[PDB]
Amino acid sequence: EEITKDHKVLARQQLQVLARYLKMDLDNGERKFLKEKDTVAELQAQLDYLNAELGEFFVN
Amino acid sequence: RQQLQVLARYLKMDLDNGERKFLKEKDTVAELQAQLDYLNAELGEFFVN
Amino acid sequence: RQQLQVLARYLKMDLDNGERKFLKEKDTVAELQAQLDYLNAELGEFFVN
Repeated sequence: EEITKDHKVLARQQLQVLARYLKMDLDNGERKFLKEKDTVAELQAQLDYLNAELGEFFVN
Repeated sequence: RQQLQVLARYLKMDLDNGERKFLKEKDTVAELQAQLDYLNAELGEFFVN
Repeated sequence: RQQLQVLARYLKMDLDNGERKFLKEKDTVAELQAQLDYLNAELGEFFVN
């Protein structure tokens, strides 16, 4: 199992070198996703406050 | 780029997973924003604030 | 160069071992030369030869 680990580490480092040469950020998508998930929780919190204030019967 | 694609395929790593999740999250945001916008058009800003 | 560095790291090969040893040897040379120079300044060239 260690041989596979060594080869995977080498391949990952080669891919990292290639990405650095290509000037491509591999974590841009995850960064944006995490920002969007935070915006969702903010909006959900606003909606939850309005439903706790007005009630479900009124809001629906 | 093709060499990097080959390496990613060998490593079983999806390079577009983050963008896929980001686009799903952006759609959820617009849904929630639309609900909030309807409630503000119904109650008005003075009441909601 | 970065690809070659990655390959060397995978092969567990030190690329600067030779230069390290060379620099140690050059220092040993200067120590021995200094001893010889002191003995020649003490005895003189006519006696030493």
